[PDB]
Amino acid sequence: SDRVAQLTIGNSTITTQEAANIIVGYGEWPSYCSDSDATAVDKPTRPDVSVNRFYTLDTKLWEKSSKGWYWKFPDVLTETGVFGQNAQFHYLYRSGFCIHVQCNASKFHQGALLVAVLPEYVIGTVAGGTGTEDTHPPYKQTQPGADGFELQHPYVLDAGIPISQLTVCPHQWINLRTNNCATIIVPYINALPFDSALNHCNFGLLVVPISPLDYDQGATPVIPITITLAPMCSEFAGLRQAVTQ
Amino acid sequence: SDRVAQLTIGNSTITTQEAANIIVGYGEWPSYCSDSDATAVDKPTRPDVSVNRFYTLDTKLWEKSSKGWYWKFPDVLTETGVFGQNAQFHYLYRSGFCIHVQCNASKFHQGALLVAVLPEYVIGTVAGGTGTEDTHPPYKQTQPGADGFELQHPYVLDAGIPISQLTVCPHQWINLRTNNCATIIVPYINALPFDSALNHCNFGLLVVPISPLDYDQGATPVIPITITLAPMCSEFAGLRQAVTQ
Amino acid sequence: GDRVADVIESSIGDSVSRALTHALPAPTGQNTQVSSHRLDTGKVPALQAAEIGASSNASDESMIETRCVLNSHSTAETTLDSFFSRAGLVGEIDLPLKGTTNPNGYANWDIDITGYAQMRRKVELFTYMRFDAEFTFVACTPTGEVVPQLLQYMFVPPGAPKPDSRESLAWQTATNPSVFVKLSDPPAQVSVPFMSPASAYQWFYDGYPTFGEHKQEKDLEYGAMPNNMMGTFSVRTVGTSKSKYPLVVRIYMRMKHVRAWIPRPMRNQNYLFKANPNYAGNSIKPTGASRTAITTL
Amino acid sequence: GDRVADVIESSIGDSVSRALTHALPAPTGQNTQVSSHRLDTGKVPALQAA
Amino acid sequence: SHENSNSATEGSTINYTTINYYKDSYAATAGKQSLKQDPDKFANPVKDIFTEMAAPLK
Amino acid sequence: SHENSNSATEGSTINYTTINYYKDSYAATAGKQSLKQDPDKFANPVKDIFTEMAAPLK
Ligand SMILES: Nc1ncnc2c1ncn2[C@@H]1O[C@H](COP(=O)(O)O)[C@@H](O)[C@H]1O
Ligand SMILES: Nc1ncnc2c1ncn2[C@@H]1O[C@H](COP(=O)(O)O)[C@@H](O)[C@H]1O
Ligand SMILES: CCCCCCCCCCCCC/C=C\[C@H](O)[C@H](N)CO
Ligand SMILES: [K+]
Ligand code: NA
Ligand code: NA
Repeated sequence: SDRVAQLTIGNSTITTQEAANIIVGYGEWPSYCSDSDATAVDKPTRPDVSVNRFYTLDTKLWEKSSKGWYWKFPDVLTETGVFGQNAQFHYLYRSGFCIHVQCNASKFHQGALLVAVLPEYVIGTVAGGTGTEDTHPPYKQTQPGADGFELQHPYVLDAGIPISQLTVCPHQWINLRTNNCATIIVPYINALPFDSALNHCNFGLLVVPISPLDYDQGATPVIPITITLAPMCSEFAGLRQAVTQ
Repeated sequence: SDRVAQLTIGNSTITTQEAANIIVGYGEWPSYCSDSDATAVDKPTRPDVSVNRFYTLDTKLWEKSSKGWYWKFPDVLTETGVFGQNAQFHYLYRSGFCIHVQCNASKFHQGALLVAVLPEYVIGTVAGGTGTEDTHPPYKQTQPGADGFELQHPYVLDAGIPISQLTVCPHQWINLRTNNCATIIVPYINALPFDSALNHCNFGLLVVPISPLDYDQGATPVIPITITLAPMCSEFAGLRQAVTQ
Repeated sequence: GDRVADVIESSIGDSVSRALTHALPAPTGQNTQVSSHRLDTGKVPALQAAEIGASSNASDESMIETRCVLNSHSTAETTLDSFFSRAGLVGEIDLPLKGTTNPNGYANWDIDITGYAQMRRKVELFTYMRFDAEFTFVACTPTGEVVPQLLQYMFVPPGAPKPDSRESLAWQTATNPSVFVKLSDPPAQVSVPFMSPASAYQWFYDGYPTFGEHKQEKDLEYGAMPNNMMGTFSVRTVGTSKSKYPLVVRIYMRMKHVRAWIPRPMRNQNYLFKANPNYAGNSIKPTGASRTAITTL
Repeated sequence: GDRVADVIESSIGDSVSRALTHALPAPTGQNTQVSSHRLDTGKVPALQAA
Repeated sequence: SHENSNSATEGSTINYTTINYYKDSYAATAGKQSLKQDPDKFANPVKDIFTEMAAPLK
Repeated sequence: SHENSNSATEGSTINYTTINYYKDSYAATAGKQSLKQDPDKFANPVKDIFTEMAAPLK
């Protein structure tokens, strides 16, 4: 009655029988932009059901040696479905998200993933190793698209900050003996009312194993982690031709 | 609180800790025959507790290759206890039944049995294979008694009808990962108020594996299926000497 | 008088059939209500437990975001009378001149409608059926020709003398009902009431009609329900001399005022014999079409 | 004007950010209340689900 | 009219609307049946009914 | 009478007056239609209507 759940939005429904409640980031639900916070004058388009629905984008395999991965929002969706089209045809975009990370095993497997949302997740580089070279991460590392990207140094989140404190951000854990999914609702976070879905990623989603995956020889060894997410309260403005970047 | 149950009738009690609710056939409970539906004029005998009780009649072994079995009612009981005696001494009989099929395994076994009740289950023969010979099933196949009988062609219920549609009849499933029994209550079904317990079987009970039994070498391989049933609201009339057929 | 408590408090004799369900009027298909997103724990419409024996209770509204739809689609054509009150062929009777079968100018047909698959498959969807019927008799020569010939049809209930010739005394028909009609006239048509000694006809009877040992030789009687045996339909050319023409009488039955109980799986193997569910064991076919793989259309 | 039901009943456009928490005044550290032994079934404060 | 109650449906919980010209009611037309239905009898014949929102087995 | 509303015209803004002897209304005669007309729908479907006396383009 807290372990069981159904998430229905658009023409999509998700079920889980081993949930751990739901986190609503910073304690607030997604909402549309008010007439006082807004600044752009054109009437926005709010496609509703055609874009606020669940999209299943990627599956990673959790191995005994995995380091962890991250995805950037709204980047993961800019090329998918009606949402993508809207993000490409409009200069301005804004929306919240319902993120549902899935991972099931058996009562004989073990391990724990930390699933967190970090706003303005700026990636850093190792500065040539010695720290004398002012290098920058390439586009494919900053905006990895649906495939996501693997962390090189999880302990410092590839940005010189401690993953040990990442729990100060909206998060849940997928501890195999307890649950098989994490659900996080995120409101629109930014210092502007609307922004470009292409040039700016509002937050990053991190899925990192903190207690390594383990099991005895003979138990199913392929343990996938699937990422499903749904935009919420999507709004677009500043219409022109489609642009991919 | 729906998974747990106790059935007490007569001097007999059944318990289960892995139930799946109870089915009441065609939505109605067994009842005695009304003075307006009745036609025979003699005062009936309603033995009550001595005959409306649970009788455990048979145990079959579920094997990875089992085809399924059937029993005929009231035939399965005509030679057992005080019920049998009454059925033999009287021309007329009528009653409902509470059927409880039992089958437990382990959280590591798997398989699913379809347990259904089919009124007027007339058995057909394969017509000499070619379909040119008008053969008929022998008494031992139409009224198999307590031992029941194994289906030759489960797909067509040995009667030229699809088992895929048998769920249009009162039924439950025993899906090992979920429950260990099926309970079905059946009212008296017939186009007459009373009938012969010997010449006419009102319905048949079918127990058929649809998802085959399976388990790894080393797990208990003997998985019995036991049949327990109780007449309900039994009434008899037209008394004379005992007759077995 | 009753004095011991268990007798006073007993339910022995309760004649009222306690019913868990009841009928509601449903002249049209159900409507669709507006629905929105639900992001909840505890509520889980999509998850079911088929083991219970009931069908899923999940509806469109709870699985996707729906609009409002006012459904005025009628449910009238799926009533029992709509489905069954359509005349279909249930019997053919031949009256040839030079023949092996009926060269004597009369014929007796035991009333059994299970000789034709279309009609049979439909009524066998139910176990018990109660109804009235309209019988129509279409007569002509084998080429479909109409000739100036007079016929007599007689209903012979069980126990009445079956005619044994075109000149049988039984054709006096002082009590049985007979119809006299010409082939040149439109098809004869009559109404028949529900005649069984039982409350309903039953297409399936799992039992024997009599007591005794049920030895191999009296196994052809398994499944025989006298309550369904309404008698014989006899027809003759009305004359003392042989008719000049060969005839065929086709019998159509249209049920009306129908009630049915206990639905069952529908026949999926060819029928072979009247009132008997035998099927060809060597030619057991799937219920429907098949394909090469489960991952391909 | 709006006439089809899904439009009338929709929440498209709600500008009010529904908030699950609110601020309370807290000028000092919280106090401690007297407590005693508890020997109970059902009540289990110590057990959590991180 | 003033006929006999011969119809196979006399005493039915649904009323029909028919035409007839004979003294026997079974001679009447099929007419129009009443549109009531009870799916539950076959589709949901459980003793303790469960909701749509609940988990069927608890 | 007491028949079914089967007619192809059930729900028409013009009422008909027909004869029938069957339970299905589509079996009825054609009857008499109602004499309404709306020429403007085809002959004058302009947004801003102009008078007979005026110069159509001003
Ligand atoms: N099984 C059904 N089939 C068709 N229409 C139905 C059915 N059940 C209910 N309705 C219709 O829906 C209305 C009842 O809705 P409710 O009160 O939620 O059961 C009635 O006015 C019926 O016309
Ligand atoms: N997080 C907190 N930090 C410091 N003081 C608090 C906090 N929460 C509540 N209090 C104090 O405790 C009182 C409320 O106790 P209570 O009604 O049980 O929440 C107030 O008068 C506050 O001064
Ligand atoms: C003047 C001629 C009138 C013709 C009379 C026709 C009477 C027919 C009564 C309808 C009987 C319904 C069918 C009953 C049983 C089945 O055909 C089979 N016996 C099933 O075994
Ligand atoms: K409706
Ligand atoms: Na449910
Ligand atoms: Na706690």
